[PDB]
Amino acid sequence: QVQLQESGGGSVQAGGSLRLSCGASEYTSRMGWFRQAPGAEREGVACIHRQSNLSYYSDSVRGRFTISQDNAKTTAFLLMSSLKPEDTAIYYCATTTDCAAFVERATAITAGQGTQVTVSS
Amino acid sequence: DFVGQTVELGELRLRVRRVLAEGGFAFVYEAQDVGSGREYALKRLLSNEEEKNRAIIQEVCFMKKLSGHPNIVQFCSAASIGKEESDTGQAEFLLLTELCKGQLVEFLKKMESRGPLSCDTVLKIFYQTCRAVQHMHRQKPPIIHRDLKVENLLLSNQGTIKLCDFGSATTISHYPDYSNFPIGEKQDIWALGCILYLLCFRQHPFEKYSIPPHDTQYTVFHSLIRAMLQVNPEERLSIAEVVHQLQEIAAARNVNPKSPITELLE
Ligand SMILES: O=C1Nc2ccccc2/C1=C1/Nc2ccccc2/C1=N\OCC[C@@H](O)CO
Repeated sequence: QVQLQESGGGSVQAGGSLRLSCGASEYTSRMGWFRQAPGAEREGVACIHRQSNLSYYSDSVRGRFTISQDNAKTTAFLLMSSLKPEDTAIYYCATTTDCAAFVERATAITAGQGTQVTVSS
Repeated sequence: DFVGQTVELGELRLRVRRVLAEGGFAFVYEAQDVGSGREYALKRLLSNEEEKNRAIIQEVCFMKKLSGHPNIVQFCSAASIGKEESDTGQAEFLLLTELCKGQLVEFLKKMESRGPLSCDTVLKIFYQTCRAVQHMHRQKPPIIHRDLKVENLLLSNQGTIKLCDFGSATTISHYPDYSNFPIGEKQDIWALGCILYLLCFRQHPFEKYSIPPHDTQYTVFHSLIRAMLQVNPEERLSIAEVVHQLQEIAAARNVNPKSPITELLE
């Protein structure tokens, strides 16, 4: 298994911004984040295809989040703006074979331990 | 000498108006239901071999299954005659479907003399082609097309793309009604990549490839072409990945990509 290293998250006031980052111990073609709110299904949020730099978002977060990566293709970054209570969840970094499937189902190869994100109004 | 005849096909009585297309295995004809006046495409496939029988019947089964999608020709009926009963001395398979307005290339030829294809029109052509392929890949098990090329695509009377050639398609038989393994879908995406390149640049990317360095018209597609022509099939995009990006491109250009491609109809 690839080893993932997660940072960022925590608490923020509604309408604010947080950034998550995630480092992989080796190259993979695709990296993303899914989240899980209480009682809810896993929800694919954002995913990047490294060689193409193409990026995929769920309907819930498109226009507010931006996923990007480092030049060395070892790390992904998630910038979350205009945050709302709906975005309170544990956010888990993940690798996947398919970003569109990932954004729709959160089907993953391997997943990190997660970070808490809480948004207060 | 098949045109002129009126042919029974179930309770349909169809007059064979003319030849639309030919080739190796089959002929395609325009036909008209004598009673109702309704029009169809009728594909007649002739067979002297059991192996061809299997190929032909498999193509029809694929057409039955995939019918019902906006971008696949609508299956209407099919029928056969054993060799004992036909004026060929051969097995006869008849396939009846919706009649389309023409082959896509014919319309591309005519647009060719009005400038390069508008990026919007390339987007509509390709999105609709990709939606058809996604419909095959979504089946459980996935149906793999294996011979995607622009010549095989049609344009319907309503100006939308229709995939019609399922004679090379394959899948797994007797699939339990768990596996999430790639089984050939990625070859389909490669073929699609070549179509997108072709539609933009009016040539095939191979006879390594090269997107024209100073193209500022089809720039919006450049990264998707490269992504669909990854040598490595695991790195190559799935059809869901391709379609997702095609919708984002569409949104960016304020285009409805499912709409009739009426620029091809003038
Ligand atoms: O309307 C149509 N429904 C179909 C179902 C199966 C196969 C062909 C067709 C078809 C066609 N309508 C037209 C109209 C003008 C010229 C060709 C043509 C057609 N099919 O042509 C078959 C060639 C294609 O399979 C190339 O590989």
